[PDB]
Amino acid sequence: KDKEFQVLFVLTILTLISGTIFYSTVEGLRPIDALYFSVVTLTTVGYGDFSPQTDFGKIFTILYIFIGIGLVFGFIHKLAVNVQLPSILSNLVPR
Amino acid sequence: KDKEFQVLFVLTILTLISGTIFYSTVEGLRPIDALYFSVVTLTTVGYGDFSPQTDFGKIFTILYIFIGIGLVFGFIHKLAVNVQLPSILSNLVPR
Amino acid sequence: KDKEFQVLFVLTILTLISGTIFYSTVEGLRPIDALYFSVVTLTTVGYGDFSPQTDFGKIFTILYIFIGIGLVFGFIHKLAVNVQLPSILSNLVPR
Amino acid sequence: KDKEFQVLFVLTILTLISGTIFYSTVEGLRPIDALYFSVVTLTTVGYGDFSPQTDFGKIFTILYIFIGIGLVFGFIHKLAVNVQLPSILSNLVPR
Ligand SMILES: [Tl+]
Ligand SMILES: [Tl+]
Ligand SMILES: [Tl+]
Ligand SMILES: [Tl+]
Repeated sequence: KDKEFQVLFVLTILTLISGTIFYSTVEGLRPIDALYFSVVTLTTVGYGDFSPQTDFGKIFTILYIFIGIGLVFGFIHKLAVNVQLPSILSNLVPR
Repeated sequence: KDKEFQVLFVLTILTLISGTIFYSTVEGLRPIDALYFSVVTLTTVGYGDFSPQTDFGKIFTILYIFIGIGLVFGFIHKLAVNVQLPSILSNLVPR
Repeated sequence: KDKEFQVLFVLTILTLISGTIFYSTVEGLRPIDALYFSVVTLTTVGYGDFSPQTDFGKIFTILYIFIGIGLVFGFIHKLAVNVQLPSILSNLVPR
Repeated sequence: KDKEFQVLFVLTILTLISGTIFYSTVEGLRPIDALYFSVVTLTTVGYGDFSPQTDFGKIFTILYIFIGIGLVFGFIHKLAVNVQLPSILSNLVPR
């Protein structure tokens, strides 16, 4: 459960690293903005304060969403049910 | 079921209070706009009428989404299946 | 299954009617824009071409999302698994 | 499992082709922008860099979201659990 979470954590980080490199390079964003935009994209928030301006960027974003959404939300789910929930229950009973 | 819903309700409120304080303070939003933005972020609507302008804000928003989405949608689900649904079924049969 | 879908269909329509009336009135949108915005909000797309400008509107939108998301996506799911899927399978076998 | 994925893949492509044609034609987008916008809409990212300006476009987008979200996310799920996951597990054991 903990190994599941480790793996999804690593996969998420690698996905976000890929987006940070791509958007910093092709769309010219500061690395911090590239990471932020990658996260806002794959969690489907999509503020649109950054959005790809190049056709290269738009095509990559299509593929990045389709490949990355499933991973991000798998990690969010496991983080919910395997880390946050136990800590919440545990806080419910003094020791 | 009702205690489950109570807990998720409290956790959601606390999460939204955290975002309201942070965005009011660091991003200078009116408290009402900070709450509204927090909700629009964690439900993944993301209009982008407010979005963080500071690097502090962008980093916090990354973490806030990852930690908060799972909680908000747990609460929405329980609110759907444990409160709204019974009332809907109950309205279906006169008394 | 068909009655389930009927009910969720009616509930969705009523929810969207509520948003259309509210946003047309309080935020001054054309009714068509109010419906469009209501749909874009509750499906969490959130383009932000329309977003509430009044505090009344922002508070209503907070509550509307929390109460309406669960309903809309229940309807989308049932529409997926109970209407679209059978028609797709049925198209797979000539008659 | 592979046939399931094939079918959802074809259905997704057809849905995106429909949106590309419609938005290129009625909203005057370049085909590439129409595809990009279709994807950003049905995955619920919704940057809003493109959004429909015509009433025809707004009405179509309402219907497109309701009919298309369920399909897209079915495909993303199957792509997650039926293609990405096995490859990830398989990379975990040298051969
Ligand atoms: Tl958005
Ligand atoms: Tl937006
Ligand atoms: Tl979303
Ligand atoms: Tl969104």
